[PDB]
Amino acid sequence: RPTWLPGLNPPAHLKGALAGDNGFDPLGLGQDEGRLKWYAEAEKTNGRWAMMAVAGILGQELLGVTPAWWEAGAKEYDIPAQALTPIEFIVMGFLEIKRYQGFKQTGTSGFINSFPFDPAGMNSPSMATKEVKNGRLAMVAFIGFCVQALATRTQPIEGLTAHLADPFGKNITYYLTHLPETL
Amino acid sequence: QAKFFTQATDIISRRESLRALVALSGIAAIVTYGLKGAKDADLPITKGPQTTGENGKGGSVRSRL
Amino acid sequence: AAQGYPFVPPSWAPSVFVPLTGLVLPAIAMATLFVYIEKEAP
Amino acid sequence: LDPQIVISGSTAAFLAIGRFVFLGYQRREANFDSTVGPKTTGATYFDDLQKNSTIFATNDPAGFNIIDVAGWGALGHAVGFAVLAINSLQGANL
Amino acid sequence: RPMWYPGATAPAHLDGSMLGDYGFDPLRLGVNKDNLKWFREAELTNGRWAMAAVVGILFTDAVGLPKFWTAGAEKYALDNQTLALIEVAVFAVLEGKRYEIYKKTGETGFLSFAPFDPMGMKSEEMKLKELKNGRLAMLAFLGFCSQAAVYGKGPIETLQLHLADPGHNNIYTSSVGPETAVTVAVLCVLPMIIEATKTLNPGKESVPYFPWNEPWN
Amino acid sequence: ATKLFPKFSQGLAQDPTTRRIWYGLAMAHDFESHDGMTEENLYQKIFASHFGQLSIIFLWTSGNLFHVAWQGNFEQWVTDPVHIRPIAHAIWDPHFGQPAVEAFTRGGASGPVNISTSGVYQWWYTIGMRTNQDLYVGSVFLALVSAIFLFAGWLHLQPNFQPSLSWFKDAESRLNHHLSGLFGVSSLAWTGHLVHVAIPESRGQHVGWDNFLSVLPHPQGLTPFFTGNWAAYAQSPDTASHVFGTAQGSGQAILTFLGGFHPQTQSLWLTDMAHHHLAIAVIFIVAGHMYRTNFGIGHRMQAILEAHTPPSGSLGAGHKGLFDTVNNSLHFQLGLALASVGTITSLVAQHMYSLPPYAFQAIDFTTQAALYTHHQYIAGFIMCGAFAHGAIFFIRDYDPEQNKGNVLARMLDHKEALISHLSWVSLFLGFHTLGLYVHNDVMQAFGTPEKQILIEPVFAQWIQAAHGKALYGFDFLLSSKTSAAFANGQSLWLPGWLDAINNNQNSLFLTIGPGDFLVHHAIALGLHTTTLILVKGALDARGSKLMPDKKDFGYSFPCDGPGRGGTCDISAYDAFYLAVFWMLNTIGWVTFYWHWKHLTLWQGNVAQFDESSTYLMGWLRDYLWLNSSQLINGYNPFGMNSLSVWAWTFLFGHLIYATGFMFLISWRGYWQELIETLVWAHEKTPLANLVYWKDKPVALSIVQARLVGLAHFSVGYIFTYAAFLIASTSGRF
Ligand code: CLA
Ligand code: CLA
Ligand code: CLA
Ligand SMILES: CCCCCCCCCCCCCCCCCC(=O)OC[C@H](CO[C@@H]1O[C@H](CO)[C@H](O)[C@H](O)[C@H]1O)OC(=O)CCCCCCCCCCCCCCCCC
Ligand SMILES: CC1=C(/C=C/C(C)=C/C=C/C(C)=C/C=C/C=C(C)/C=C/C=C(C)/C=C/C2=C(C)CCCC2(C)C)C(C)(C)CCC1
Ligand code: SF4
Repeated sequence: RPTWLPGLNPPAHLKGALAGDNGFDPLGLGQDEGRLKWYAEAEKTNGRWAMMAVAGILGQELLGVTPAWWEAGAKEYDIPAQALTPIEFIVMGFLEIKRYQGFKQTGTSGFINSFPFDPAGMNSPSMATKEVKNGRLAMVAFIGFCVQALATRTQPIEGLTAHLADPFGKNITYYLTHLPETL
Repeated sequence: QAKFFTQATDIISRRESLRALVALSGIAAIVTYGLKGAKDADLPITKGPQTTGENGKGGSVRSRL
Repeated sequence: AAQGYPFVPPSWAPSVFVPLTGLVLPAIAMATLFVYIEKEAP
Repeated sequence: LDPQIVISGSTAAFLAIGRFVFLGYQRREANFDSTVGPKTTGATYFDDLQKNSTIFATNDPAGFNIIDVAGWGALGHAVGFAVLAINSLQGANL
Repeated sequence: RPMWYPGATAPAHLDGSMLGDYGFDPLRLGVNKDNLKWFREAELTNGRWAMAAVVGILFTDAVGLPKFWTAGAEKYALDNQTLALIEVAVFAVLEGKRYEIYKKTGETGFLSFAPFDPMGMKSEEMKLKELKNGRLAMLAFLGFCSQAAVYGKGPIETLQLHLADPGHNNIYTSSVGPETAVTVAVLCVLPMIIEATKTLNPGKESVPYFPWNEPWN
Repeated sequence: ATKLFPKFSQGLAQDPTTRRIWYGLAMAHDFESHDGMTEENLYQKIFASHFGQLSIIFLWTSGNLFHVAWQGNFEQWVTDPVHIRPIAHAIWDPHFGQPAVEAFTRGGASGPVNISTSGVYQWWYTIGMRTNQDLYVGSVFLALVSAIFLFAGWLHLQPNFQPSLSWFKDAESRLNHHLSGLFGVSSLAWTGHLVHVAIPESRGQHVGWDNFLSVLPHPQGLTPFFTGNWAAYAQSPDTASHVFGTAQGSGQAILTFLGGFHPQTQSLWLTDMAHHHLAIAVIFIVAGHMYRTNFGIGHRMQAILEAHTPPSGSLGAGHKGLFDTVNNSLHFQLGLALASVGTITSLVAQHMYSLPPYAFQAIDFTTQAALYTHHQYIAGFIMCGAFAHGAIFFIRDYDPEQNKGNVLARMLDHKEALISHLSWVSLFLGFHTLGLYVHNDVMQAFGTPEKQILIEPVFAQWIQAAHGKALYGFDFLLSSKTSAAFANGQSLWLPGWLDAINNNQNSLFLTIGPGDFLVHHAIALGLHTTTLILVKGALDARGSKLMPDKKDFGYSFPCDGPGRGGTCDISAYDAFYLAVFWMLNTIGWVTFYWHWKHLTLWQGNVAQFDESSTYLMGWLRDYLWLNSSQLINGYNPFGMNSLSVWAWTFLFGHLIYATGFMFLISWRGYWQELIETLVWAHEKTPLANLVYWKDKPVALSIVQARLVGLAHFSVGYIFTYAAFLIASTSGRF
């Protein structure tokens, strides 16, 4: 298999039976057979949430929303945040309690009661690799979003256009310095 | 009299039920003591100092607040 | 709860919890731990 | 003062003495394996957290893997930032 | 059978033999079986009185009558003390016969009608419906008193207030907002802690170290 | 029949007497003496217990924060922190009279309250807190942290998370992580907090969670860092005109190297605190990349130990076999931990008073006294436990054949020399210190104060003058203006250090005389004698000539009978026991010396100490008798004041101490026969023989009543001195 390092043999606990196996476990956390079963679903869930997260950020800024994505919590909606938090907790607790009970049995993902969800016929191991890989991409890209706007900085696509305006003057080396000019 | 006092103790003639009555009545008595009873007894801790207190006399040398 | 930082205890909280912790919870605890220590293994 | 020049010189010098000078000594000292053998003989997941689950294999003809470069470059960056700090206050004591 | 949270495993004493058994006893108050019988009768009695009380507060606040937390201070045909006296005097015999009917049958009864069933509609389905509506009515009465304590309005004026602005007139925008918000959050995340307890100890029931529980067994 | 309470011991659960209850209360945490305990189960139960201790600690801090935020005056104290008293919590005592409510209404409160002496006000004000809301939030956060640790303790007891034994015995990665992350990254985050929050809050600028991503710690953010121009971070320090908490003479620097004290708080600067924790972070992170882990580089500690055998075997086999000795012994690691922790707690005490870190400290005198006495007594107890667990190691965990010829066996081979030389040092120091004190006493008695043996501590004075105290005129290193050590650091810490050490109004290197000489030698006496008792118990833990099979009896056994002349208090447990007395005396001397030196400094009367501390009637009269005047008049037949609680506590400790004398002098056998008589009396008394015991009344055992007398003694000692300290310092100031 193509590994994360050239010439590197993949470890013994990472056989190429799972989805996104590139032999990347330099720490050795996937050496328990049950903790790896949890970490797989944790990867998929963090990645799905980060997928819809970067989708939501890029879609919020592609459309004409008022604030930035980081300023979106401090905003006046129809329902106050002190009232939105518990409703969110009730709904998402329903969804995630039903999701766990459904990972206990049948050991795979799902929405509420259909495990797996898959209304359409698009389940394939190739599609599993797609999901996990675009999800890892989404997680790292969301962390990039967060730290790319770590102060009152540019929004993602705005920062993309700013990097494309001057590649050798608008980069990590410019914004790690000149930080007063940003704030 | 024996019938009266055998019937008056029927609901508590067990260990757990008498402990339940004790817990209920005592929690209630002490809670209502804190709420109204210590005030009805006019305890000084309920009335407050009714003065300035020992505020400005922090020490004989340095009269702190 | 209270204005400002919420989760400020009431004015009557000491008057309740000091008697509780001091008369009630020690009663429950000493009773439970008495029935435990005098309990016989079957 | 050109911090890039100082830090690059420091890192390259330390990597050069780590690859060409202090590699054979580090390979001799890092391998005790006489009485100090394995840490662990167990099979539980907590026993595998001490095993070399991943052996970082390099194509360097001397065995300068990612950990050797990481450590020697960490020492290099450290001494380079030290040189930059000592010069940042434009003076030295003795 | 359904449970109090989805996928819940019931305690070893709540094995579904009784009605309304959603496996809810996180404090294990029903480990003793006679205690559980007494608690079932108490559940149904608190619930009967709260059903009557909820419908009574509704009928009172529906028309121009004094508010239910101030209705006691009105002037009536009898003095307060003789009212309480006759109340205690008649409830002596009423609750005595009810306690005797519990000791004899295990269920409620009026005075001598062990099963107060003029119209013989008693069933397990009707028992479950009584229990469910009684739990619902206990919650409803608690809510009446609670959102009459935060506001100075009874059930339906507060309901109309919530209907006026659902997002801004709710419990999380009142004085008890923050504590109910955090309480709801903890109650939503609690069942997963409980499910971890069930998962990492597969099949093994745990004793929560409570005085009523006799946890040394 | 057989009982149920000692689930961990079936021998106790079959005891028909009251000894079962006590010994089950006192064997609960000796997990290795449990029934059915394995080594892995031991380590796992200890892991969970450490989680529980963490949860308890964090709940304790949350409660302090909560009560200061709720019943305290922190928002009021930050306005005028030299004249407003710190409130610990409020008092709801239904036993109070009206005068007591009128009297404990202090610090600007609406009711009875307790004046905090714990210094949490100064600490929280220094680190950036100005609001009651900040402390409320911190309490919530630390309670959540305690919940997390409690859940983790339950979690790592579960089958699929129960760690293996080798994971506990893995020392290289635990050390690497606890050195880098737990020590250096924690210092890095504390430097981040200082720089982002504490310094700007000291500069008047409020920096909270809501704006710390929107404001900068420095006018040139991170450009100086990534370009190596690190001196730009020491650009504009806080001036000597600076007032804490506002922006008058503020400054812009965040990492300075000023040294000394802030002139308005008489405390350390937050900027060199930040630089401190930054340097500490870097050093601890570089130190944490030392030992071998799963990545092929590092050290194996067994190799370092086994390679450290000197030629000539002047140490025997060197440290060969010590890795398995420390790794496989929890009492050895516990003793090393307690040694280090007690020593650094002594460091905390000795440094927090001279180099006071927290603002408006050094001006809250009672806070300083409580903190010092506190951490010193904590250190003494911890250091006694260190040797106690070293003894328990020698008994329960020591293998003489696996330590064949190493340093640890070389200790036991020449134990008589160690014990006899420690005895000689203790004996000489006691003879001579008591002799000089009694001599000066007699000279004061005979009206001739000029004949005292007043020996000038010129060694410590020479050290102080080497630090730059020009009071003595050695002109040696830092007091020598024409030296190298002076000329090199002059652009650095020195100006502030010399301005702070030549000032005689702070506790930084107080001037010392012959009273300091005599009491430092008393301190040496106490240390050497305490460690004599402890070392003797540890080394003779395994055997003596009176009892060479002592290891076969355990750590804490009563005696070996009246035979062979008498074997009372022969265990190592009893050696620790007898050393706790000498420890309490040592720390009492230490804290007496501290408290009197500082009571005379704060009152401007250092001459009283320089004159009276050279003889022991000075210590009795002018310290114990003089400063008790307001304490014991806390309540009189005319009325009471706020010091009445400390008077009552004073007498309380005097009662408890003396009650321990009852368990310490009278021994079991008078009391067992007394209880036999009382058993007869209960069995033969009508209307009362109806009531019968389930546990047979027996007297407290020998070891048990030793512990009980020591506990009554220590509690009374501690409470008496705490009351005296807080009352004699709060009464004046
Ligand atoms: C019988 C159940 C019941 C119902 C239908 C309602 C309904 C309502 N309550 Mg009441 N309430 C209840 C129980 C109930 N509550 C209880 C038990 C309490 C004590 C904690 C309260 C305390 C309370 C306060 C203090 C306030 C309300 C408010 C409200 C309104 C807005 C919802 C809200 O913010 O509160 C959410 C309510 C809770 C978190 C309490 C728990 C409710 C449980 C989970 C039952 C939920 C409904 C149930 C699933 C189905 C109902 C049956 C049927 C009618 C459909 C709404 C009219 C607010 C209002 O009207 O202000 C204008 C308000 O300020 N309620
Ligand atoms: C990190 C610290 C640490 C740890 C983990 C341990 C752990 C242990 N120690 Mg070590 N020890 C320590 C510190 C520590 N100790 C210190 C600091 C000292 C010196 C004081 C000692 C001295 C010591 C001895 C001498 C012995 C142990 C023993 C033990 C073991 C069992 C303890 C026991 O019997 O529990 C139960 C303990 C108790 C119930 C304690 C009795 C009650 C104490 C004295 C408090 C009384 C205060 C009172 C309530 C205050 C009231 C105030 C009120 C009036 C106002 C266990 C391995 C024993 C052992 O291993 O046996 C071989 C043993 O013999 N330890
Ligand atoms: C005031 C009380 C007091 C005093 C003076 C001592 C004195 C001593 N203890 Mg301590 N001890 C005490 C209380 C005291 N103890 C208590 C309460 C306990 C708890 C049980 C212990 C537990 C304890 C242990 C466990 C150990 C000691 C040890 C010692 C000796 C330490 C060496 C030393 O300083 O020599 C100096 C000696 C003195 C200052 C006392 C002699 C006084 C003068 C100088 C003698 C001559 C006076 C005069 C000329 C003679 C008149 C007699 C006659 C003609 C009328 C020393 C004899 C250690 C020891 O024996 O090691 C050597 C040791 O191991 N003691
Ligand atoms: C198993 C079933 C058991 C059922 C037992 C019977 C319950 C009977 C409840 C009381 C019903 C009386 C109502 C009579 C018609 C009134 C119509 C009307 O206009 O009302 C009008 C009245 C108000 O009218 C007011 O009357 C007052 C009387 O002094 C004043 O004079 C006021 O001026 C006047 O306005 O409304 C009511 O009183 C309804 C209250 C009903 C509930 C009262 C409390 C009872 C709660 C406990 C019940 C205990 C049950 C056991 C005891 C009985 C055992 C046999
Ligand atoms: C019994 C025992 C035990 C215990 C023991 C102990 C407890 C001990 C202790 C000990 C201790 C407690 C010690 C201490 C030490 C100290 C030291 C060693 C110090 C040092 C110092 C120094 C070295 C200094 C230096 C300097 C100076 C002088 C100043 C300035 C700076 C400098 C740095 C220069 C155990 C368990 C192990 C086991 C075995 C046996
Ligand atoms: S402890 Fe008591 S019984 Fe034992 S030898 Fe000493 S005096 Fe005798």
